[PDB]
Amino acid sequence: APGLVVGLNKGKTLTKRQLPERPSRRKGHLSKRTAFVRSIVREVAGFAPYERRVMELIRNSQDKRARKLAKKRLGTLKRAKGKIEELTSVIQSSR
Amino acid sequence: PTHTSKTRKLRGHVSAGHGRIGKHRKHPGGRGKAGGLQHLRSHFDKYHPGYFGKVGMRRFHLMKNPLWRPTVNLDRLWTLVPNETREKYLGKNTEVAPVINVLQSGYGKVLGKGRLPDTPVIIQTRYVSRRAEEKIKQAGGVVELIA
Amino acid sequence: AIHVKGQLPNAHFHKDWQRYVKTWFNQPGRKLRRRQARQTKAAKIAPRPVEAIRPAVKPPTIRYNMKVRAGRGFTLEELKAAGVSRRVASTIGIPVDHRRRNRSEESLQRNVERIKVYLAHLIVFPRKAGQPKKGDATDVSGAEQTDVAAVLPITQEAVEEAKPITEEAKNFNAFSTLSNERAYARYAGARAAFQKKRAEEAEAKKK
RNA sequence: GUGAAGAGUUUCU
RNA sequence: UGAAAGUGAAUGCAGGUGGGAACGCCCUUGUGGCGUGCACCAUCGACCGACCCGGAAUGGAAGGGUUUGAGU
RNA sequence: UUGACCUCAAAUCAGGUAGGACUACGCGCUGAACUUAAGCAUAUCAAUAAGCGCAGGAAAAGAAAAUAACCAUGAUUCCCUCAGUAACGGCGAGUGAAGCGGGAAAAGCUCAAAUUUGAAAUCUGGCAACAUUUCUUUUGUUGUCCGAGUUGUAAUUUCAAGAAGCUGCUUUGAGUGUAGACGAUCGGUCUAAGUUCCUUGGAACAGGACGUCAGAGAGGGUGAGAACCCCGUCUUUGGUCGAUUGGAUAUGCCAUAUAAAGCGCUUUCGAAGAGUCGAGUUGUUUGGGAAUGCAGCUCUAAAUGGGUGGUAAAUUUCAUCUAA
Ligand SMILES: [Mg+2]
Ligand SMILES: [Mg+2]
Ligand SMILES: [Mg+2]
Ligand SMILES: [Mg+2]
Ligand SMILES: [Mg+2]
Ligand SMILES: [Mg+2]
Ligand SMILES: [Mg+2]
Ligand SMILES: [Mg+2]
Ligand SMILES: [Mg+2]
Ligand SMILES: [Mg+2]
Ligand SMILES: [Mg+2]
Ligand SMILES: [Mg+2]
Repeated sequence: APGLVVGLNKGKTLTKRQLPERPSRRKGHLSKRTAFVRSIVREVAGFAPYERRVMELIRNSQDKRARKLAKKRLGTLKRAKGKIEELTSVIQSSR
Repeated sequence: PTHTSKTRKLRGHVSAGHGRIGKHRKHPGGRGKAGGLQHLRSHFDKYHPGYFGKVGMRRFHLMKNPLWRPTVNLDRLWTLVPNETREKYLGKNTEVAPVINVLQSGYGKVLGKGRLPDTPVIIQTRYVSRRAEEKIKQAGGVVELIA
Repeated sequence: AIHVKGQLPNAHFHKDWQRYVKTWFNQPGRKLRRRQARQTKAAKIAPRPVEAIRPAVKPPTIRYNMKVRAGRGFTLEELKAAGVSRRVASTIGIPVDHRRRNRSEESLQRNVERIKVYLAHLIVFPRKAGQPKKGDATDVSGAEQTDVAAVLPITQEAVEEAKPITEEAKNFNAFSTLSNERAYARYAGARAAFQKKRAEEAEAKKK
């Protein structure tokens, strides 16, 4: 933190301090009640047809095909990788 | 004012200065600056070379504040300080040397044009040119960098 | 057509611009209206100050971060450290900014000092006239409408007029440091990617 | 949408 | 100045040469000689940026160039 | 057979409500061409004219799914600046924003997601009584009964938090008439002064002489240029009315005031909006450039997730915000 305007830790050096918790940044955390509700809903509702197709490709060890299908179904690759991991946990949960 | 205008002088002169042959028609070579590549080329190529075409990179969403860096030369450095400070240090021998914070005078870089008197001074700046720093050090002063 | 000396013309007057010409013949009228509104408001809220006290904050970007200006309102931490509840702050003319935070002790201490000076100059009238309560004042007789800027101005940061030149400063190389620091930031990524190749591809040497 | 045969974990007539 | 990342203006009396306003001095009555030389123009350099060089991980310091810039 | 519930009808049922007009300004939809490009199709004119829907005294916008990249800022709107700039463009003609900075004004909040469950604590309507009034024209209160409502009306909370428990703290809303004044104002006036003389003239309001007032010599009227003839102009109080706890000892008193908030240690917690976001594609639009906004269709989410960070992609960090 040299106190210059160039380099890695540039800028004026002041006395740093801990910013307080902003509860809005808690968003995205999984509450235990919400997890319970989602497990019940997953029991009542089944799996979407594309989810079954992806799980089948996962069960046949066609890992690239599952990734291509999940990305094609959901849009982005990032959502696909999260979905494939979630469906992989489901598959192993049944085993 | 209208009383001194050339229009007043042309009353009674039939063509109002615009000729009997060629006249003052509506736009006879087109509107605005249209035609720089075709019938206005001899003007554009003579008085505005470089007008047509592209040069260089685009930069999307330019924001000029991070680029802000007005400059001051060495020959103006002592003018940034009050008259009382100049009288106290300039030309004298003192244990302390004056501090010239160029940023609070509205400058981001100190450049090297000109010369300095032979008194020590501390120059606080975000940036400094190499030759500016050498001349400050020869005068016995120093550059201290700030943010 | 173009044949005269000077800049090639640029005038943006190809729409029906005369339809939307805005004149300023009401400029002195607006100025009088606004002054009269201020006078009307001042007499209505008296003896409260016409302007609420504001925090001092540093403007963003390198162009203005050397300056100081009024901000919107005091942070929750600043009000906490000055002993003012956020629900009470508004009732006595102290604005609350829930969005701004204190990333440094300097911002916090500067504004906590502004609040403390405000509270020390503040005369809170009792809710029921003639029955003073906690946090109120018992000398309300000399209460008048005063400017907050007269008591708590926004002050710019001062300077060191002069100081000794140390041997450390004399050995400092400002230009070389600026060049080196810029180069170090520039090639940090290549250095990091190199370090991966320095310690990972060598792992096969073990086996 | 719901059912039956056929084709070299599947969807085609 | 460069497309840009960037870098950023004194060898010297802030240079030399020629013409030159104004002023001063010598003649000796000429359209004179001598000394400073403003403005301006032409011209030889220096300095900053770009570019082209050799050139002893990162920086480009000294050395250069027929060049180049709406520069000093 | 009846009754309950659900769904669906009918009535000149009891009580309401909408339409039409005004369109300067305001919020949307739809949508040209003339024109400029010296022709012309993209472009421009123009997200304009015409067409259609919908408001108010303003409207819209608005308390960040915002900036930034700083020592950081902090709802919205408007002005100056940014800036004829970044950018778009048969890169032609042309077009063209934003963050910071200064200023005007400033104000902050409400829900849905929670078990009140030792008590639907909530609401509308009818009827009756009692008050109230810009007002017999207005606006409520209580009681009672019936409806609504558990397929959820109230109460604590809305992420800035917060709730439940551990432990320690102080205590507040309404009528009468004074003075100070203040909105419509007034029996509306204390508010000043030449209509003397001479000449001209039909007429003096003209010229002359002699005076006057002036906080009034603005303007208008009157038989011609009138401060003093008339209305006014200028200056300055006293009769009402109503808002009249708005301020004061707001006194003098109503009797609001017995149970609700503030911080304070410790915990375990902390529900947070879906055919939506996002992706593709088509059309349109924008300064927005391998999509700025909008819309159709296809696919269609998640939980430290999700959005943004102005060059498409994969990965890893960081910052910032918290949509539907
Ligand atoms: Mg003619
Ligand atoms: Mg001809
Ligand atoms: Mg044409
Ligand atoms: Mg034509
Ligand atoms: Mg034609
Ligand atoms: Mg129209
Ligand atoms: Mg109306
Ligand atoms: Mg509104
Ligand atoms: Mg919020
Ligand atoms: Mg346009
Ligand atoms: Mg939300
Ligand atoms: Mg359209």
